[PDB]
Amino acid sequence: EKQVTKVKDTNIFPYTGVVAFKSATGFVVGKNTILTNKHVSKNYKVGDRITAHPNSDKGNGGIYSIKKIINYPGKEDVSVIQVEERAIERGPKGFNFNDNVTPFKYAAGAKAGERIKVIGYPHPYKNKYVLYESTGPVMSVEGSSIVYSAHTERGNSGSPVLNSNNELVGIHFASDRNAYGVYFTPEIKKFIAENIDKGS
Repeated sequence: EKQVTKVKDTNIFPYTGVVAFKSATGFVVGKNTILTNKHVSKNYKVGDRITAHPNSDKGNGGIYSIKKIINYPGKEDVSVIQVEERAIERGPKGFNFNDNVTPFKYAAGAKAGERIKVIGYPHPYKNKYVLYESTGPVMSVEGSSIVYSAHTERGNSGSPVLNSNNELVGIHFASDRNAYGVYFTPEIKKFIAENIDKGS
């Protein structure tokens, strides 16, 4: 069964793991490091900004500059984004990005029939950067592909796909018939871990 709900407060976990681009979503995976789709990252450049868990104009975890973009070498629609650690506009917990957000942890796996949740910014221009959460069942898990029946829209590109314990099963990339995400295989997890910013 499927449920879609506007999120009231984004400054609580798991919403504190999600970020907004102007046009799409991303989420935090490590030190100064976010994940989005390659079709999102190609529209941005070093110097462009992301906002940590905005709730329209009611408050957020800060504004951060993109300092590096690393596209997954395989065909999977995944991109790693590193941000400058010191915010352009401070969040409530100081200038440090890592003090204002919460990275997501990975689920051990996923299976057909399990309930997942997609959290992101659907039609962010129209909705004014309001977070929505959308739940539904996993239809199949095959290699780097996870298919689920949950409502998604434009703007949801780059949203985390979470299990019931707020752990990552994938990253959303395509709507509609079912929704498609990239399942975190060892090769993709290896790519992400290798490109998490070490810092200075």
